[PDB]
Amino acid sequence: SSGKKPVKVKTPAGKEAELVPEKVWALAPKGRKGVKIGLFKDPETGKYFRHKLPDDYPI
DNA sequence: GTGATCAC
DNA sequence: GTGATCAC
Repeated sequence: SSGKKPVKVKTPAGKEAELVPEKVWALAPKGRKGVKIGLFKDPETGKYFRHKLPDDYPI
């Protein structure tokens, strides 16, 4: 899914930013919770990075 | 190790 | 084909 709501992330370049993830999904093995993951673009570098989403962020 | 995703 | 993303 593409996300709508912004997320507080630490960028690879070291900054606090609020970014809307371009894709989001659940990353979990069988029997365990895992995490939710967002695909983000650092607007300072144009570089792509992944980052944990809050547990209640909608997929 | 396991899970999904995709820019590189 | 894989790095890198986390929590268990």
